[PDB]
Amino acid sequence: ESLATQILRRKQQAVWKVKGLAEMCDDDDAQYAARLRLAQVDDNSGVGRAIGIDAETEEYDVLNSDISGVPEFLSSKMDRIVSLSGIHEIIIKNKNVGGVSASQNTALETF
Amino acid sequence: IMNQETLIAAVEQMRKLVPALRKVPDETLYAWVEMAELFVCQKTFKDAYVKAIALYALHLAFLDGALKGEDEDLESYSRRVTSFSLSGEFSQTFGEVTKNQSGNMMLSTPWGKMFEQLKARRRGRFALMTGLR
Amino acid sequence: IMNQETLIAAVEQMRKLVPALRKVPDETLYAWVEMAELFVCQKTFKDAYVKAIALYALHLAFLDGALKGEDEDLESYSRRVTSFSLSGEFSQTFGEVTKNQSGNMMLSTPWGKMFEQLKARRRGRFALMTGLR
Amino acid sequence: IMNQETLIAAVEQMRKLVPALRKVPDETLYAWVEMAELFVCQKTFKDAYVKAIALYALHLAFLDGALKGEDEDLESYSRRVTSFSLSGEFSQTFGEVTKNQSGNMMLSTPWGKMFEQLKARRRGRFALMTGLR
Amino acid sequence: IMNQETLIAAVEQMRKLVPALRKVPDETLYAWVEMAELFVCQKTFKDAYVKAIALYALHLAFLDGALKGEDEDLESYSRRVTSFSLSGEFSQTFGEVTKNQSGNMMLSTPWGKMFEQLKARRRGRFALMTGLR
Amino acid sequence: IMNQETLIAAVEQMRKLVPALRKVPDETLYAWVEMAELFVCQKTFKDAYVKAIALYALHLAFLDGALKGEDEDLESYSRRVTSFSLSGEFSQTFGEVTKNQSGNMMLSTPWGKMFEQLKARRRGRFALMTGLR
Amino acid sequence: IMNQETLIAAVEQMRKLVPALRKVPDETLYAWVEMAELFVCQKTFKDAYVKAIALYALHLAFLDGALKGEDEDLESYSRRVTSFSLSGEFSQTFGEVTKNQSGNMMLSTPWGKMFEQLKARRRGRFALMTGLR
Repeated sequence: ESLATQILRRKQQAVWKVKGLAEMCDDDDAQYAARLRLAQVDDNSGVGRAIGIDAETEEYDVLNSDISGVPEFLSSKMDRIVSLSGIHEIIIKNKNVGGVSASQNTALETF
Repeated sequence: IMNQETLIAAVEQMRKLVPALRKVPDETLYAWVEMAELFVCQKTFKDAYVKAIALYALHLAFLDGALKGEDEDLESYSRRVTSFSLSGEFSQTFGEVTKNQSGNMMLSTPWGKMFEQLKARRRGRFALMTGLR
Repeated sequence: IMNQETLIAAVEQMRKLVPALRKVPDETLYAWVEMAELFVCQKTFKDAYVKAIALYALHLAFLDGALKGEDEDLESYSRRVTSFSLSGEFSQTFGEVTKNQSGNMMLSTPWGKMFEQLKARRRGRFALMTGLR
Repeated sequence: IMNQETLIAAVEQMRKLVPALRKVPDETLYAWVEMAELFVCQKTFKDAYVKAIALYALHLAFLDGALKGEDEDLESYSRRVTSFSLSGEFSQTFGEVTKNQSGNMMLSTPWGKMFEQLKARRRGRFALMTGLR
Repeated sequence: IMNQETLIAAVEQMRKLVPALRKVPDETLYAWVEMAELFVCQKTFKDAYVKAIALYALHLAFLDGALKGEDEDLESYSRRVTSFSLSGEFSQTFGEVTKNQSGNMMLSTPWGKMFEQLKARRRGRFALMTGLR
Repeated sequence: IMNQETLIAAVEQMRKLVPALRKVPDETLYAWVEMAELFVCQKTFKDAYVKAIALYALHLAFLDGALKGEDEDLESYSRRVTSFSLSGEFSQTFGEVTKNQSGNMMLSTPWGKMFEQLKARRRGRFALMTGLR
Repeated sequence: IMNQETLIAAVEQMRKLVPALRKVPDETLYAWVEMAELFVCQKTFKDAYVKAIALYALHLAFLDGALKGEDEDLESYSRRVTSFSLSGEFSQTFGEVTKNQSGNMMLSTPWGKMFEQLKARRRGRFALMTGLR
């Protein structure tokens, strides 16, 4: 579950490339101002909003990754827990299948 | 008008950094410094304003031989002399110092490269903007 | 142009930058500056207008050689001389000063580059527009 | 700069590396080192600060030729001489020492390369940052 | 300060490996060894520290002619002499030994290549890192 | 090195391959072979160890010119001479013997190529490994 | 040790194939044959062992001028002589026979190419391997 949350959090990353960014002194007012400006521009971006960058020293690119197949993976993990526990899934997952009217009566009578 | 003492300090710093400028009349150097004042930004590097304004003025003066002598003839501002030679006395051949590869006009003289390094260190070469709403 | 003292200031600034123009006839400089005024915007600079006019006139007068004076024939405007020698007394060789593979027509002389930098600092090199209504 | 003995140590180290500077006037070296101090970080090295200052000053004084001394004209700062001969007595030919197609401006002299290596060993050539809050 | 006997051994090894260094005063060699000490790592190859520190000092000394004579004139640190000739006595032409293809500054002299081979064998040229949590 | 007769055998093999080393002082060859022993593996060959040591020492002593003897100045280690003539008596021209665009540093001399072939035949030029536990 | 009669036959075959080797002392040829024995495989082409071992020794001897005269001066193992000329007596210019295009070190001399052809015909230039389980 924690890995799935991290995977969702890391769905998209934006990288800001600046020529000669290594010359800036560490933990000085210039670096603080630069990162404050970066954050401030980051807050005001969006679908209906655009940003402007230099064409000779700056580059802005976005690397994105998809998420798919994790709900079934977690379902398989829960099914393994159910199988090892020894109790039916209706009592432990507290779920209704919804695809059949009165078949889970057999499930509850098995329990 | 920019402060007189700051202009004096900038010209004197230019003189000490390049000793060959000691023979140039002061009015031309004042004009070059005043022209270079239009590009240098003040609040970016307020502590070291004089050093960088002198550096930028020096870069402007030696861009492509913009600064010539008082009695230098015309038509030499568009054409350069590659070589010359007298009959049996002497000969000489010239050439360009370095060759640019980016077309920035700033990485063309050492002083401009120093100025870019100073600007990158003090503030940075970046520009991020957003609309006003 | 709108009045006279701006013309005087522009010509004086051009002569101050390049002392070699102190010998050029005044009327030719007047014609050159009043023809180069057509390309510069007064509302854009509005503080260093005379400097912009002087820079643009200097750049426009030095593209490939245009201010050649009198008694220079007509073939000098179509071809350039690269070498000349006189018997076995002396010899001389010339060449181009700047390469402009970019083809902007403004990065051909130092004055053009300075004008571009000043315009970028003042207003900018962009043109972003949208249709009306 | 903060005090004097560091300046003395830096100048002594520069003279120790290159004995040819034992003849250069002291004030010029002082100016060069105190202007090259603007680019180096004291907190980064904090143990070999004087060595870093000396290396950076030596690299900055030797990019394309800047420490030329007095009586060297102004054309020497825009063009380089590649050949010179005197009648039929002797001749000589010069050339560039290093090619810098990379365009870093620090891999142009051996001192710059040594300074880059020292910085990489001490702190590193990277700059990884993230926005505040 | 690094151990005195180790410095003596390193200088003496440098002398035996390159016999032409026997005519150089000891203070300059000591300064070069002390400067090269800042880059060589100790615990990597503790068994053969002296050999590799001598190799790295030799690479630093012969990088691009950094080490010149005591009375060598200035302006030769930025410009090299391709050729020279007297009238009817002798002539000579020089050239570069090899040409780099990677821009590492380390595969530029044979001593640097030896040092890289030794470093690759003893420890390796790799660097794998992870965060601290 | 572990004992003496292997050193004697290695030096004798080097002199047998190249008879020109019969005149070189013995101590220099000793130093070269005991410094080139650091790169070769005894467990790999274990039958032709002396041959491998001799080949590697010969290759290491001939990369760009290192075994130059005494009385050869310091400029010979940074630049090479390509031509030399004496008045109108005689002339001579030199050049590089091998091109090494690959950049392996071992395919620069025939001895290096032979050593690479011997290593490939004995053990191989591969390094396939996996992490422990 | 490899069989004495086989070594005699190999040396004699080398002599007949290249008649110019008849003036070389036998000990050097024996050393070269013994060195070349380390690369040639025995069971591959047992019928024609002598011919191919002689071919490989010849390829080793003439790789890049590895085999010089007994009294050949040093410093010629790293530098080649392109041309020479006396004043008014004679002149000569040399050059390389062929130019490689694969960097195999084996398609560099005719003897090596013969050896590769023989190896390809007799056994092949292939190598297919699988693990041992």
